[PDB]
Amino acid sequence: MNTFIIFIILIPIVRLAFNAAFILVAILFLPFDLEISTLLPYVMSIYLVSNYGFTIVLLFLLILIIGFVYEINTNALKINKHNKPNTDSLIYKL
Amino acid sequence: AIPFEALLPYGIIFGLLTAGGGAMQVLHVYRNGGVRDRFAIDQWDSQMMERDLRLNGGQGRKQVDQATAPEAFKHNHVWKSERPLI
Amino acid sequence: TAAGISLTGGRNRCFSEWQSFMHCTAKTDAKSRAQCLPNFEDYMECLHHTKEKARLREIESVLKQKKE
Amino acid sequence: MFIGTIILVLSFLGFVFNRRNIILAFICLETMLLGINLILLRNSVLFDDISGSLFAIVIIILAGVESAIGLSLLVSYYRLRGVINSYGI
Amino acid sequence: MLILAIISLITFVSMSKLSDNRAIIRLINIYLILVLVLDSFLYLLFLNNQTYTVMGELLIFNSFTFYIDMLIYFIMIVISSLYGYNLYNNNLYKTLFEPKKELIILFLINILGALLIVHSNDFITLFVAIELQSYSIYLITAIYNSSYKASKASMLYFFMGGILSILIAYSINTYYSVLNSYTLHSLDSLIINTLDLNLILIALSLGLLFKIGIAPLHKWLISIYENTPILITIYISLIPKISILSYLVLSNISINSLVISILAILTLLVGSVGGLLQIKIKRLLAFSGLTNAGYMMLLLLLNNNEFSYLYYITQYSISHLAIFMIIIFSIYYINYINNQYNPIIYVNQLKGLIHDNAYLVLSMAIVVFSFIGIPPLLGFFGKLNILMSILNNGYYFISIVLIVASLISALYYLYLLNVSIQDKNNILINSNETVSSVLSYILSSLIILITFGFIYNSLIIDIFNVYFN
Amino acid sequence: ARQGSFWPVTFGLACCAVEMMHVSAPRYDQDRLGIIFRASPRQSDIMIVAGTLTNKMAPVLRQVYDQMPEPRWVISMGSCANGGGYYHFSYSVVRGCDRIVPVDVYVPGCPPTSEALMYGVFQLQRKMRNTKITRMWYRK
Amino acid sequence: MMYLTYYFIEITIFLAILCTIFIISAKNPMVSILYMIALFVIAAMYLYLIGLGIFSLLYIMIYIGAIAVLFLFIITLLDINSTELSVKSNIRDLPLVLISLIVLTISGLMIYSNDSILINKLLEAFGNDYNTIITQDWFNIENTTLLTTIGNVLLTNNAFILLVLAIVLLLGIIGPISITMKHKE
Amino acid sequence: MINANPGFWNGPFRYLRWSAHNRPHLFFAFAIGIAGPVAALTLTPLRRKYLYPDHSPLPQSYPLPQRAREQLTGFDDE
Amino acid sequence: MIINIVEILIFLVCVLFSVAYLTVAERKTLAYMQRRLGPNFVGYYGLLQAFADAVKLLLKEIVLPKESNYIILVISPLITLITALIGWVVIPLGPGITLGELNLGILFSLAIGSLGVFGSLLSGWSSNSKYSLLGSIRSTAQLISYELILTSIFIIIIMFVSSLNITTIIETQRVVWYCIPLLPLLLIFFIASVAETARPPFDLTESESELVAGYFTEYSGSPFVFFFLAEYSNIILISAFNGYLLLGGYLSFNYSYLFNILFNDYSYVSFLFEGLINSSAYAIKLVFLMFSFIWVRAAFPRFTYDNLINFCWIILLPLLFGIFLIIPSTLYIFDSFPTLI
Amino acid sequence: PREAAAHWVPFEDKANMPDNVPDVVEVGATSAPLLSASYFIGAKCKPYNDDFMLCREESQGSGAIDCLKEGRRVTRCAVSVIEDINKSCLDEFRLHWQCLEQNNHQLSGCRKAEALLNKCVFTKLNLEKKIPGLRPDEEPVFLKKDPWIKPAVDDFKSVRAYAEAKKNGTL
Amino acid sequence: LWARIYLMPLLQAEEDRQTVRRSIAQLEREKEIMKGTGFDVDKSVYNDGKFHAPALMIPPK
Ligand SMILES: CCCCCCCCCCCCCCCCCC(=O)OC[C@H](COP(=O)(O)OCCN)OC(=O)CCCCCCCCCCCCCCCCC
Ligand SMILES: CCCCCCCCCCCC(=O)OC[C@H](COP(=O)(O)OCC[N+](C)(C)C)OC(=O)CCCCCCCCCCC
Repeated sequence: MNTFIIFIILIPIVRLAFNAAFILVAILFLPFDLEISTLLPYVMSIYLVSNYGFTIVLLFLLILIIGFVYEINTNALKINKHNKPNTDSLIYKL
Repeated sequence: AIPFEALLPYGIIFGLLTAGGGAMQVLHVYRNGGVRDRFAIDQWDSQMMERDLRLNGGQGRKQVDQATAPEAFKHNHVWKSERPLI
Repeated sequence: TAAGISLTGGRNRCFSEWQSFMHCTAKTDAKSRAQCLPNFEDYMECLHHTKEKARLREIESVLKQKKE
Repeated sequence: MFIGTIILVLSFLGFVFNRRNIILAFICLETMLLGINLILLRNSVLFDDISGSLFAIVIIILAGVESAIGLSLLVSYYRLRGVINSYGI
Repeated sequence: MLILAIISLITFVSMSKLSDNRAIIRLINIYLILVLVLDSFLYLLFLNNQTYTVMGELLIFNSFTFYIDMLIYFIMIVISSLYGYNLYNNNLYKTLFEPKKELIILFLINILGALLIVHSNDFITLFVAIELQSYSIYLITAIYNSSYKASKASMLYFFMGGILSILIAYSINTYYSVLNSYTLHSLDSLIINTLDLNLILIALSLGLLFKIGIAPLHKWLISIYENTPILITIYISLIPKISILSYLVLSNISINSLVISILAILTLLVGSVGGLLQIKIKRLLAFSGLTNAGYMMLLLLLNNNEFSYLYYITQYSISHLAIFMIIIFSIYYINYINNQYNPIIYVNQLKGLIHDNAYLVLSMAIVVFSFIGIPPLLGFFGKLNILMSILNNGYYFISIVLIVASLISALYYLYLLNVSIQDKNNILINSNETVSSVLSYILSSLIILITFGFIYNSLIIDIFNVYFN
Repeated sequence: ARQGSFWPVTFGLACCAVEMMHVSAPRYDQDRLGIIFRASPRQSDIMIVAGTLTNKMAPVLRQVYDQMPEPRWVISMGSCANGGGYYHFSYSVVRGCDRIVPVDVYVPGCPPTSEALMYGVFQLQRKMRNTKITRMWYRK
Repeated sequence: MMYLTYYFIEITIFLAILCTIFIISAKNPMVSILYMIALFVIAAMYLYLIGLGIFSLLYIMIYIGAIAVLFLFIITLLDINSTELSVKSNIRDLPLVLISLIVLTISGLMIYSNDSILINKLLEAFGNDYNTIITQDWFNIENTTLLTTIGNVLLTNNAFILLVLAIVLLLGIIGPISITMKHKE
Repeated sequence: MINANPGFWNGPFRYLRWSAHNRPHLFFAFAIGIAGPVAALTLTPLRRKYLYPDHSPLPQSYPLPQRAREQLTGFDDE
Repeated sequence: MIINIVEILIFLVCVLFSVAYLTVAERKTLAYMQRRLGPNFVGYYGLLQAFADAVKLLLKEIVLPKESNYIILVISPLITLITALIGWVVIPLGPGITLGELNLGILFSLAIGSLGVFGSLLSGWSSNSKYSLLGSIRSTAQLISYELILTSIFIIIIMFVSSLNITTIIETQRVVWYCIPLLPLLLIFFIASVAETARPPFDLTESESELVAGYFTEYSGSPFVFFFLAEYSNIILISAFNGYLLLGGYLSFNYSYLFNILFNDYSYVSFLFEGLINSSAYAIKLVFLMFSFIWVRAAFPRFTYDNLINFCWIILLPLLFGIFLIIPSTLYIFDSFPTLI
Repeated sequence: PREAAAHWVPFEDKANMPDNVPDVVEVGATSAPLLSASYFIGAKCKPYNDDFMLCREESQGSGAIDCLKEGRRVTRCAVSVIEDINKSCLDEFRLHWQCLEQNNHQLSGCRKAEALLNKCVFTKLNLEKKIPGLRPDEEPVFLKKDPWIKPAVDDFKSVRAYAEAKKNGTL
Repeated sequence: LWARIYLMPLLQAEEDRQTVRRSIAQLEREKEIMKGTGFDVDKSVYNDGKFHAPALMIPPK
C-alpha cells in the first residue's frame, strides 16, 4: 500500500447534416498525435543518438510538414458557404 | 494592492497550499527518518537501498560507515521468485 | 538490425548462446552444420526452459507421491 | 499469452458472426491488434528483448492510421447513401 | 526517385488546380522513364548473384528484386499514360476517364509499398510495407466516391484485408515467440528440421496469399475487381499480386507443403471452372488472374524457381495490360454505355468488333492465345518453364491438373474472340475522330513483344546464367 | 443555503428588463447577495415574471415553471405582471400572472425601482428563512 | 497479505472475457465502445503487472485518447442502425461458434511450442507451474529505460522504418482528405 | 482582389514582401524552420574551431581493457 | 500506512478547499475589475458563498428528462471529476514532496488530460435530441485540436531535459526557468490551456447552447456540483503544468545564505520552513495564473468555431513544427544535448 | 536483467559456502560512504578490478565460478581503503556522506566536504580524485570555481568547517 | 558514472559468491531429495560445460 495506490482507488469509490471539416479535424488529429507521440523516444534518447538520430528526426519532421502543407493549401478545414453574395455585373440588353 | 476583499480568497488558497506543502515535507521526512526524500531513482539506486536494508537491520535509509560487515550479511541475501506470466 | 538488445539497451538474457551458435555456423558449411545442434539446443533451452522444467517436474513428483 | 489469444479469438468470432452492424467490426479489429500487442510484449519481457516492443509501437501507429482511413471510407459510404443499414457494408 | 517524386508531387499538386492533373501525370510518366533509362546500369552490381543487405539488415537487393523494380516501373509508366493521355478529345471520353487529384500520389505510394515488400529482409519491414500497400489501395478503390459500387468495394476490402494483416502479424509474433528473431536468414537446414515451424510459416503464406485472391476466398476480390472502375481494376489486380508473390518466391518458405499443394490445385480448378458462365468481362479476367495465381503458386514449392517466375510474371503483366487496353479502345465502337465508370461490362457488347476495327481483334487474338499457351507466343515459353520445374522436382498430379486447367480456361478466354469475330449489322464506315497516338503505340509495342519476344529467349537465358548464377 | 444562493432563470424578463439589469449593475450588485441569473430552469430555483405576460407566451411560461426542480418560488416584478397594469383591458394580455403560475411575492411598480426589487428579494429571503423543512416533518 | 496480489492476472483475464462478451451483446453500439475502453484499460493494467507501465500510458493516450474519441465522434454523427442480439438470427452459429472456439484456442496455444507430438504441444502450454528467479547484477550503469532504448534503436538501427512510418502518416493525412473533400475548385 | 498573390516565379523578393505583410503566420514559420538546419550546417564548424570543440564521449559501460591478463599479488589469502 | 492517510487527506482538503475559494476568487476578482463588489454578504466578506451554492445544489431535486439517459448523465460528471483529480497526484510541492513520485509523471498527466475529453463526448449522448450531438462535436474538436499544441510544448521542453520526472524537470530550472528562453511558448501554453478548459474567450459551446433549447450541460443537483469542482480543478491543474514546465515550479530565491545564517543544523524546523518557502512560490505562481484566467475572461470577447479551428491548425501548429526544428538545431550547434539524468 | 513483475516473494538460503572456497570479509558499507569512497577505491584497486573483469570475460559463461580469487582480492583492496579512511579521515568522510544523504546523492551538493576529504586523503594516503577520458582543455566539474548548479541548501557543518579551514590555511 | 564504475567489480564479486553458494546448495538439496533414485541432478540441461544458475525453482508454497 503506497499513497499513489491508496489515492488512485479512493477517488473513484468515494435527419441531420454536417460539414466535412467537422469530421476532418478529428480524422487528422490521429496522425499528428502519433507524430508527436513518436517524438517522445527521440527526446528521451537524444544524447545517445547524437547527431545521427538528430538528422533522422529532422527528415521525419520535414516529411510530415509536407503533408501539413498539402492540408493547408487544399484548405480542408475551411467551412464553405453556399448562399454567395452576387458579384456578377448588372447588364441590360438594349 | 487596494482591493483586499478580492485578495483574501487568494490568501486562503496561498496559505492552504503553503501549509500543505510544508506539512507533507515534514511527513515525508518523518517517514524517512530525518532525511530528505529521494527522487528519480533507477535500478541501481534501488538495489543499493535494498543492500542497505540488508546491512542495517531493515532500518530504511540508515547508513553505516563500517569497513567490515556483520556476519548476517552473507546469509541475508535475497533472490526474488516471480510468478509465471500468462 | 536490433537483435541482441535488451530493454535497458544491452545484451539480452540468451545472447551468449546465440553468439556461440552463430560462431559455429560461421565455422561450418551446410554439410558440416550438424555440429551446431547442441549449441542450438542450448539456445532453445535458455529461451523456453523445457528440459529444466521437466527436471523440476520429476523432482516435484518425488516430493509428491514418494512422501505421501 | 493467454489473455491476448482470448481477446483475439473472441474478437475474430464476433467479427465473423456479427449480423447486426459494422462498428462491432471496427472494434473487433482494434481488439485483435490489442491482443497481438499483449502477446508480443509478454514474450519481449520474458526474453528481455526490444524488437517486440518496437513492433508493438509500430502496430499502435499503424492501427491508428488504419482506423483513420477506415472512418474516412465509412464517411464516403454515408455521403452517398445517408444511412448505414445493419446488413450493408 | 520514387520518394522525391512523391514528395515533389504533394507540393506541386496542392499548388495546382483540377485542370493540371493530366499534365502532372504526364510529367511523372516521363520522369519514371528517365529513371528507368539512366539508373538501369546498376544491374552490374548483381554480377554472379552478389547480394547486398542495406539499412542494417532490413532490405535485400539482388537481381530478382531489381528486375521486379524495373517491371513495376514499366507497369507504372503504362498505367499513367492511360490517365494522362486522353484517347479521344470528345466530351464523352472526358467524362469517362478523368483523373482525380490525389490518385497519382496514391499510385506512387503503392509502388513504394510494393517495392519495400520485395526488398524486405525482416518481417518488420514487411509488416510496415504491406500496410502501406494495403492502405493505399483501400483509398484507390474509394477515391471515386461518386459511385456506389466502389464505396461498397473499398469497405469490404478494408475489412477483409485487415483480417489478413491480423493473421500475418499473429504469425510473425509466433515466430518471434519461438525463436527470438524477426529475420528469415536466421533459418537453415538445421533449424527447419529441428523445429516445428510448418504451421507458423504456412500461416504467413496464407495470410499473404488470401490478399491476392487464392481460393476459396476468391469471391471478395472478384466482386471488387468487377465493381471498381476499369482503369483502377487494371492496377489493383496486378501490382499487389506481383509484390506478395515475389516476396514468397524469394524467401524459400514453403518447400514441399501439402496445404499449398491442395489450395493451388483448388485455385486452378475454381479459376478455370467458375469463369465459364460469366457474362461480364472483368469477372472473366479476374478468374483468369486467379488461375494464373494458381500456376505461380505452384513454384513456391521448388527452391529453384526464379527463371520460371520471372518469365511468367512478365508475360502475365504484359498480356494483362494489353487485354484491358483492348477493352478500353473498343468502347468507341459499341452501342450502349452502361456507366460513367464501367462503360463496357458484358462480353456480348464486343460483338462485331472485327467489322469496326479488325487489327484490334488481331491484337486480342494474339493476347488470348498467349494466355492459353499457344506458341510461338510468349505464354507458351512461360508455361513450359513451369512444367519443367515441377516435373524436375516431383509434382505429377499437379502437372495434369495444370494441363487440364489450361484447357478449361481456353473456353472463357475464347469467348471474347468468338463474339468478336462474329458478324454485326450497322457497321462502322468512317469516323473523323481518331484515337491517341501514344496509347496506340503502347498497345502495339506490347503486342509485338507478346508475338516476337520468343526470338530473344536464348539471349535472356545467357544473361540469366550470369547474373542469377 | 437557500438564501445565500438565489439563482433566477433568464426567462420571464421580456419587458422592463432594464430595471432588472440595473440590479445586476455596479451600484446595486445582486451578485453580492449570491444572485446569479441562469440560462436554464433545471439549475434554477426562482422565476421572475417581469413585463407583460401575453396569451401567446403563457404556455411557454408554464413549461419553464414545471421544468424547474422543487423547491421553487415565483416573484412578480411590475404591474403588467401582477394585474396586467396598463394593458389590463387588452385582447392580448393575461390579466395577472396568478392565472398561470403561483406567486409568492408581488413587487409593485412600473418599472419597479432596483431598490424595490432588492427589497422584494429581502422579503422572499425572509419567507424562506421562516420556513419549516424538518420541523414540519417532526409535526407530521 | 502476500498472496492478496497473486491472481491479479487471472482477474484481468476473466474481466477481458467479460468485456468481449459485452461488446458483442450490447444493444446500442456506443455502449460497445465504452466496453472497448474498459478492455484497453484492462490491457493497460496487465501491462503494468508485467512491468511495462510506459506502454500502459501510451495506450491510454493513443487508443483511448484518440481512436475511441474518434469512434464516438463517428457514431455521434452517423445513422448506424442495428439489430439487437436475438435468438432467431444468431443461434444458428452456435455449433460453428463452438467448433471454431475450441479449435482456434487449442491451435493458438499449441502453435507456440516446438515439440513433435501434438498433445504434448498443448500440455506444454498448460505447464505454467514454476517460478522465475530474478537475480541482481551491477553492469547497468545508466538510467536507460524502455522508451530510451526504443528511441535509440528506432532512430539509429531501424531508421528506415521510421522514415516509412512518416509516409504511412502522410497517407493518413492525404487519403481522408481526398475521400472527404471534394476539390470541385 | 486587393492583395492577391503575385507568384513566386514573378519576383521572389516581391513575393517575400507580400507574404511578410499578408501571411506572417506562414512566413515566420518557414523562417524559423529553415534557420535550424541551415545554421547547423554552416555555423557548427566555426563553433568547433573558434569557440570550443566537441566534448569527449561518456563511458556508457565498463571500459574493458584491450589487453591480456597480468599476474599480480598482494591481498591474497592468509 | 497511517501517515499515508494523513498525507492524502491533507492534500485532498487543500486542493478541494482551494477549488471552492477559487470560485469566490473568480467572482470577486471579476467584480472589482467591473467596478462592483461581492459576494460579500453570505459570510465575513463572502468566504462562505461557495459552500452555500453547494448545499443548495445538494438539497435540490435530481430530475431526469423523459427521453434522456440516467446512468450517462450521472457517471460522466463523476468520471470527469475523478480523472481531473488524479492528475493532482503527480504534482510536486517540494523536492520529492509528492504523493506519486513516479518516474513517468509527465506522461501520466498527458494521458489523463487525454481521458478528460469524455465528459463532453458523453454529454451530447445524454440528449437523444439531434442538435446537442453536433454541439458536443464542436466542443470536442476544440479540445482534441488544442491538446496537440499543449503536448508539443511538453516535448519541446523535454528536449532540454531528457526525463519524464517532474521533480527533475523542476530541478533543472534552478539555473534558469524555461520561460526565459521560450517566452513565446508561455503565451501559447496559456492560450491553449484556456482553450482546453473551454473557458472564455474560448467558450463557444456553452454560449451557443445557452441560446438554444439544448446542446449544453443541462444537469441538476449533485452532477452540477461535480462538474463545477472539475472545471475549477482542471484550471489549477493546467496552471500547474505551466508552473512546473516554465515558471520554475516551487523554485525561488536561493535560500542557502539565509538558512545558513539562521539555523546551524538540519532540524524538523528547517525542513518545515523550507517546505513552506517552496510551496509558497508554487502557490503564488498558481495564484497569478488563476488571476490571469480571470483577467482574460474580463477582457476579451468570444471566438467562433471557424476562427478557432483556423487559429489552431494554420497559425499555431506551423510555428511549433518550426520550433521542433530550431531547438534541436540550437542544441546541435553548441554541443549541448542533455543527458538522461 | 529485469525487475520482478506481478508477484515476487523474497527467499533466502541458509546454507554455507563450500569448504574449497575460502572466506572473505564483506565491505559492509552502505550507498553513501561507498559512493564517496568510489574514487579513492578506483585509484587504488584499478589493476585488481581490471583483472577481475578480464577473467570474467575470458571464462565465457563460468565467470561466477572461475573469478572468485579475483573478486576476493578486489574486496580486500576495498576494505583496506575504507579502513584507512575510518582510522584517519573519519569526520570528514561523515561530513561528506551525510551531506550526500540530505540530497539525492548528487555530488554537486557536497563540494566543500569533498574538498576537505580530497585534501586529507591526498596528504595522508596519497590518493587523489581523477575523472579520466578528459582532455587537458576540459575543466573537471568538481574544481569549477563558480558552477551553474548549486544546492538548495549548503550544509551547515560543512560550511562552518570550510570557513574555519580557509582561516587555518588547511585548504 | 565513473564512480559507479569503480564500484561495480566489488559488488558483482559479492553477487557471484552468493550465486555460487546458492546454486551449489540447491544441488546438494536435490541430491538429498533424490537419494534412492538413479536420477542425476548434476546432469546439466545445457550441453556446454559452463556454469548456469537455475533461472527456475519450485514455488516456496
Ligand atoms: C487472423 C484472424 C485472427 C484469429 C486467429 C485465430 C488463431 C489462428 C490459428 C493458427 C493460424 C491459422 C492457420 C491457418 C490454417 C493453415 C495451417 C497450416 O497449413 O499448417 C500446416 C502445417 C503442415 O503442413 P505442411 O508444412 O504444408 O506439410 C508438411 C506436413 N508434415 O503444420 C501442421 O502440421 C499443423 C499442425 C497439426 C495440428 C493442428 C492443430 C489442430 C488441433 C485442433 C484439435 C481440435 C480438437 C478436436 C475437434 C474439436 C471439436 C469438438
Ligand atoms: C527489365 C525490364 C522488364 C520490363 C518489361 C520488358 C521486357 C524486357 C526483358 C529484358 C530482360 C533482360 O534483359 O534481362 C534478362 C533477365 C536478367 O537480366 P538482368 O539482371 O535483369 O539485366 C538486364 C539489364 N537491363 C535492364 C539493362 C537490360 O533475365 C530474365 O529472367 C528476364 C525474363 C524476361 C522474359 C521477357 C522477355 C520479353 C521480350 C523482351 C524483348 C526486348
